[PDB]
Amino acid sequence: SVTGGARNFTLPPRLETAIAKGLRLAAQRTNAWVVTGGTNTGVMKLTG
Amino acid sequence: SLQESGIDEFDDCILKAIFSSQGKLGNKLKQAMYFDQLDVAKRALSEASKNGQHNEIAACINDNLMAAMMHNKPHFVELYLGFDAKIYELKPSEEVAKTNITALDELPSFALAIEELYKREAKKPHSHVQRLVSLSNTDVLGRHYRVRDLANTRAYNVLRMDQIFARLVSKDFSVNRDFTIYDSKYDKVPGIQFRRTAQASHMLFLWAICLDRFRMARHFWLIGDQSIINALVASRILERLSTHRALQGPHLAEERAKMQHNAKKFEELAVGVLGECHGSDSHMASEMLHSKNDMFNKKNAINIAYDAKSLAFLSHPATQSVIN
Amino acid sequence: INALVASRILERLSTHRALQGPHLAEERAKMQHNAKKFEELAVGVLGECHGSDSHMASEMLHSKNDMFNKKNAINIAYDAKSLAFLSHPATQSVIN
Amino acid sequence: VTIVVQGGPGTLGTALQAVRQGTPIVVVDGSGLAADVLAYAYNFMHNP
Amino acid sequence: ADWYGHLKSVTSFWAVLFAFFFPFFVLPFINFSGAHRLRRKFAKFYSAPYTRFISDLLSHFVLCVVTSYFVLDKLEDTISAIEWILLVWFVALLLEELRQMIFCDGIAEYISDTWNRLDLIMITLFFVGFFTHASDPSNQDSKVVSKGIHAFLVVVLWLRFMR
Amino acid sequence: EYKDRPFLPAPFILLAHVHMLFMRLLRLCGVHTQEHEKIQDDETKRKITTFEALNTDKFLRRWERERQEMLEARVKMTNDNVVQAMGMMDQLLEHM
Amino acid sequence: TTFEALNTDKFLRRWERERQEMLEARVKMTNDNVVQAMGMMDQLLEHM
Amino acid sequence: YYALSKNLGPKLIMMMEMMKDVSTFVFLLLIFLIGYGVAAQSLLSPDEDFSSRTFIGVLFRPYFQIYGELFLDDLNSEANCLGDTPFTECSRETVRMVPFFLAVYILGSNVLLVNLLIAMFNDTYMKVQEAAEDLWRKQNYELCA
Amino acid sequence: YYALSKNLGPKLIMMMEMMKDVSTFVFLLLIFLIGYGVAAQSLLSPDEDFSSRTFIGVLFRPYFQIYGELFLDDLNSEANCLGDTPFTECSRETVRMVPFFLAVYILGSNVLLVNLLIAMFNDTYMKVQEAAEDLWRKQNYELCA
Ligand SMILES: Nc1ncnc2c1ncn2[C@@H]1O[C@H](COP(=O)(O)OP(=O)(O)OC[C@H]2O[C@@H](O)[C@H](O)[C@@H]2O)[C@@H](O)[C@H]1O
Ligand SMILES: CC(C)CCC[C@@H](C)[C@H]1CC[C@H]2[C@@H]3CC=C4C[C@@H](O)CC[C@]4(C)[C@H]3CC[C@]12C
Ligand SMILES: CC(C)CCC[C@@H](C)[C@H]1CC[C@H]2[C@@H]3CC=C4C[C@@H](O)CC[C@]4(C)[C@H]3CC[C@]12C
Ligand SMILES: CC(C)CCC[C@@H](C)[C@H]1CC[C@H]2[C@@H]3CC=C4C[C@@H](O)CC[C@]4(C)[C@H]3CC[C@]12C
Ligand SMILES: CC(C)CCC[C@@H](C)[C@H]1CC[C@H]2[C@@H]3CC=C4C[C@@H](O)CC[C@]4(C)[C@H]3CC[C@]12C
Ligand SMILES: CC(C)CCC[C@@H](C)[C@H]1CC[C@H]2[C@@H]3CC=C4C[C@@H](O)CC[C@]4(C)[C@H]3CC[C@]12C
Ligand SMILES: CC(C)CCC[C@@H](C)[C@H]1CC[C@H]2[C@@H]3CC=C4C[C@@H](O)CC[C@]4(C)[C@H]3CC[C@]12C
Ligand SMILES: [Mg+2]
Repeated sequence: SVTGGARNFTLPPRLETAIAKGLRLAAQRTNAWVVTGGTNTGVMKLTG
Repeated sequence: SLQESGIDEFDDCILKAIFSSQGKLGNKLKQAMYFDQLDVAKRALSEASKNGQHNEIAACINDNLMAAMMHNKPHFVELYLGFDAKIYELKPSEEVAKTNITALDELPSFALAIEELYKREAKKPHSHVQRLVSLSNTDVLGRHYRVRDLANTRAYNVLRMDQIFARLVSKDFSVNRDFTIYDSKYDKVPGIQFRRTAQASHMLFLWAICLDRFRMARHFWLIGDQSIINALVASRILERLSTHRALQGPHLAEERAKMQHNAKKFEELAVGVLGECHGSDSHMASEMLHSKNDMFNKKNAINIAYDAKSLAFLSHPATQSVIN
Repeated sequence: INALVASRILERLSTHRALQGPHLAEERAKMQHNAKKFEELAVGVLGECHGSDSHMASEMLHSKNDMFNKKNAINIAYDAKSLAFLSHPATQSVIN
Repeated sequence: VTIVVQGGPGTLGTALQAVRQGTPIVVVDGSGLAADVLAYAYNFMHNP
Repeated sequence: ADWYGHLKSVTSFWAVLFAFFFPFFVLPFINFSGAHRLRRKFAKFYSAPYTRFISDLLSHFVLCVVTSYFVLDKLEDTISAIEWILLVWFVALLLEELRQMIFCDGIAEYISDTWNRLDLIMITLFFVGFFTHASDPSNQDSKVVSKGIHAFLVVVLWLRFMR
Repeated sequence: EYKDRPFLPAPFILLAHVHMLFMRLLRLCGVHTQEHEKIQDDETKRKITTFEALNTDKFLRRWERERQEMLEARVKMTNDNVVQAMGMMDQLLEHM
Repeated sequence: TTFEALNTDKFLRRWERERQEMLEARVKMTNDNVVQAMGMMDQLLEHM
Repeated sequence: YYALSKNLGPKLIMMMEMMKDVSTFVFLLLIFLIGYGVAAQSLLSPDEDFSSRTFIGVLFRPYFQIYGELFLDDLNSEANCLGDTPFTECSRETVRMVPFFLAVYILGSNVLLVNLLIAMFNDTYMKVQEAAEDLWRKQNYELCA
Repeated sequence: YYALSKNLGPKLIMMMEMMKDVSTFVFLLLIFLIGYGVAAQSLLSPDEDFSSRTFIGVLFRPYFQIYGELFLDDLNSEANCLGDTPFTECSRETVRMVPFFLAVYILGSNVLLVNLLIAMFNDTYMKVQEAAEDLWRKQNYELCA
């Protein structure tokens, strides 16, 4: 399950690619069922 | 902490949050096998063995061996042995259909897991297993020159691959199996919990001599008995896998050179056990090299090594003491 | 003298007449390896004798031995058949 | 496993119903808004 | 996979040579990787480049054996039919070398190979030797000078046969 | 070389040239029957470039792990970590 | 068979001792024990 | 019966794996032989009918000219060139290239392909001689069996 | 008296340890010699009684045909075959295999066993030449003694 701020998401790109690389290797190695919020703003857009 | 820790500590903190939850120990060891943290899962099983729980471990580790054989982790199948692993009680993922055969109905439900591992091994593209079964030209029970839906869905059973390895050593192997041992009625005899893993480990050793996995074949060679004879059988099966007829192109050649390298490692292992037999009681080692084998048609191990074509086993001083 | 006697006894143990089969051959190669270690030790003590007082080392190599029938150590090394002791510069200084 | 990345009040509500229903959480410190609040609360309470 | 094509991997030298020499015995060999089945069988068998390589080998070996019997035997007072067959042959090799001239990546990419320089040498010396013999057929000395040019021809034919 | 050859041997390759000249006279000229061509998709080539970029990152992570598995970098990081351990040990003494 | 099993265990203990006597495993365990010594040294500073 | 001794026993297996490189040298040598044989038998005998004697003339002298026996007196008698110098005053001018092709042939064969066979026999003797004693102990077991 | 110099002194010990490989080449060569000698002396002279002249005929020409001297004019005079080509019009047809066996023999000996002796002499010169100066200093002591 990923939770976070929808419309107030503002991060640096290096930290965003670090969280995206860690979540990409975790979702690749885990084969997990990811539950986020359904909307297209912020970290649910990033996890999508 | 994101900027104050490494990039490879994030799988450790997700697996620490996985081990924070309690009650899901097979899926916790499955995500420990996916995240490849061996010492953390060793600390988890050591803390569970220290606390006194064993029944959740004995429920978990049979599916953990099955998933660790399916996903190719040798250090995990080295680790789960020694904690009452019980190799013969493995269960497959799916259920095998009825094929109306009396020999196939006597398989005690781990042979279908070996056939599921062979079907998962043959599902990769450009695999040598599927081309070797397609160039074998044999039946479902492994009889030569007898070439159906049964012969296609059950094309990778363990008795057919046993007949392929029995033709792959020589013309005089004649491998024997006894699947009527695996029953609840044969429990009062003492030593049979040796024998019910050991031949069973030999079957997984034949799956680990098919897929070029050295560490798992070394570990099932450690678990099973008759180590010199199975090492020379391993060198002969890898030396006939190194040519066969499908590994003849330029695109497989380093792969078949890898076959030669594994073959060399098992023949070094055969010399080393006989090196320990040259270390003490060499008259007993000379009685061992003169002893007849029931896995062949009553030939000793020097004739087995000559049918293996193994130069290092023939050049040992104990074998040359028997020859001299 | 005892190191060259050790190299000659291990060099005659390396053939003799009983160590002639194929089943002892690495064992007799082990004999050659030990023999080489003692002849290196003989060179090294003479290497210390080439380190200081080489005229005293030349008097040592000209000295007669009571453990043989009055022959010096270069004849003992020739009866040992030791190539490294004959190739030392102190022994070649006595020979030259 | 629930991962809190930055966040707001409803992210703290999903963290509250994650902890009150027994789901373990991962809070990434140094990321932003509510994750520094949750990391400051856990580092104040349990970190020695 | 571009070399074998639709032939999988298990073929010998003598298997594709016996299937080349007998097209009716190709069909029992199973199809590797009613009328359309057998036709697509000899279409995918004869569309492979390995069959084109064994066709050019065997055809250049039939050339070198036939020009060895041409050069070692005596020439006639008129033009023999084996010389007409070698003339029509080398015209077909001259149209093949002009076909490799236009369908290439360049003039220098064609001529940078040693074999294209050598095959031009043998086409040039065969036309010099045939025009030397056919300038005057009823003279012994023209047969002597033509067999002298044809000796260099059969030397560079055997030296092309190393390809 | 043998991808572009017309198959028919040397004596009969002139009949294949007459057939190639007939296809050059018919097709890519007047009264053409059919011309065949193939073009790759953009999403397939995007899958090729993202697969190439992911294999480039997997090769550079595997080559970084294999470059740290050499003996020279192991002796170098052992030397620098022992020097940093003496610096933290000097902080421990000064604290004692 | 019991003599063969005891010589198999004596060969694998002697081969494990000879595999730890190589230079590569010695440099590897020297590197990991120096990294574990820096971790225990960081625990000693934080304790100071 | 040479497999009892430790010297001659690997030399047999070395001689068989040298005979494979001999067959490789046969496949390299037959091109230069038959090419210089058809060219030299055409230049020595023009306007002559084909028989088995022409096939003896393309097999006999090329093969034996690479071992050192040059037949230049017999080639001078065969080409019917008269003089104190062996090729000046011949009847036909095309037989004066009969040494010249021969020059190229022995530069093809006597100094080139033979020294390639010394190089393959040096690599063949290295590939035998690093593993000779295992082959001798295997043949000692085959003598016992 | 060559043991004083540093060059020729190891070359003597190298020549003696090459003469052991010469005796190895004698034991490899005598099989092909005597086999081609009995076969060639049987094919050249049929219906002839055994004497010492037959033993000279099995020892003389096989030995000297491996050094380059091929006796094909003397074999053509011995087989009594008449012609411009040396073996076409013979009296008996079994003498036309007298080159052919010879072909196999020099492929047995002139290009095979001799190049095996270059390979053993290269390994013999390596086993001497890594330890030459100790043998020279030992022979300097034997000159002094
Ligand atoms: N899921 C949403 N999508 C879009 N807008 C939202 C959402 N949730 C809140 N908003 C509005 O957008 C503004 C931005 O708030 P943020 O702090 O960016 O998001 P947050 O309030 O933390 O919402 C948390 C929500 O997201 C999910 O991760 C989680 O399930 C939680 O419900 C807020 O004022 C809020 O009114
Ligand atoms: C580039 C090279 C290879 C060209 C090939 C050379 C050959 C084909 C040519 C070049 C010179 C020619 C020779 C020139 C002159 C004479 C003298 C004449 O009375 C008989 C023919 C003879 C002996 C010719 C034979 C053919 C010949 C040898
Ligand atoms: C590549 C090399 C080894 C070529 C092989 C040599 C063979 C093909 C040749 C070389 C010399 C030839 C022989 C030369 C002379 C004669 C005598 C004649 O009356 C019959 C043919 C016969 C007996 C020939 C047979 C074939 C022969 C042995
Ligand atoms: C690339 C290589 C092959 C070059 C070829 C060299 C050719 C062109 C040369 C080299 C030696 C030459 C021969 C040497 C001498 C004579 C004698 C003369 O009375 C007629 C020409 C003739 C017979 C020559 C013909 C041409 C010749 C064969
Ligand atoms: C393996 C090799 C070295 C074979 C050894 C060669 C020996 C056995 C042979 C080769 C040539 C032979 C000689 C050839 C010619 C003659 C002349 C004759 O009137 C008496 C015998 C005599 C003198 C022979 C003696 C034996 C001989 C020297
Ligand atoms: C498989 C191989 C080694 C078979 C051995 C071949 C030998 C034994 C045979 C095969 C062909 C035979 C030859 C065939 C024809 C003739 C012509 C005749 O007028 C005299 C005998 C002669 C010359 C024969 C001699 C023996 C011969 C050479
Ligand atoms: C395996 C190897 C030894 C094959 C042996 C080849 C044999 C069978 C061949 C090769 C050369 C042949 C000879 C070549 C030419 C002639 C001349 C002819 O008028 C009679 C047969 C005779 C004498 C042949 C007999 C058979 C022969 C010796
Ligand atoms: Mg071309």
